[PDB]
Amino acid sequence: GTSSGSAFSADDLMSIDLAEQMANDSDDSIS
Amino acid sequence: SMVGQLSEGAIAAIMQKGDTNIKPILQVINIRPITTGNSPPRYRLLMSDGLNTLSSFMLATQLNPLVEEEQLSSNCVCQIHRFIVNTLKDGRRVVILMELEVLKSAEAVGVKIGNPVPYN
Repeated sequence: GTSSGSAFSADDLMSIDLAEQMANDSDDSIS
Repeated sequence: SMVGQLSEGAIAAIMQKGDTNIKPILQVINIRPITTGNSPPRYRLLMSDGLNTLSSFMLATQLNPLVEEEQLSSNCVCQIHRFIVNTLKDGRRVVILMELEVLKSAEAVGVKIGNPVPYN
């Protein structure tokens, strides 16, 4: 409510990368 | 009402209940890139469900062309078909949009719908 949103550092971005890649890898069990 | 187009309460359902099976219709309010030298950009989105906004939405990298070719842009209305919620080391949670469909272009909507308040 006070700004455009807390920022995401390199470590946070690596975690987001991993989360999306884990979803992609799980898709390989069905496609 | 224009808010009749949006899935009011979907943000609270995602945040409070962790419901990942809904397919809510949301409005993009703003898009901001997050850049790094060797990495593709990561697009962060301020989204609205007509009741709340939330600034911690993140676009899956495979959907970057939608932003780069301007189909996904501020004011457009989209239906989220697949998303996941990820918790960061500091306790913040981000909502990663994996699959979506742009239902109405920014130029066909024209403005922010309603008067949503920030969820956090």
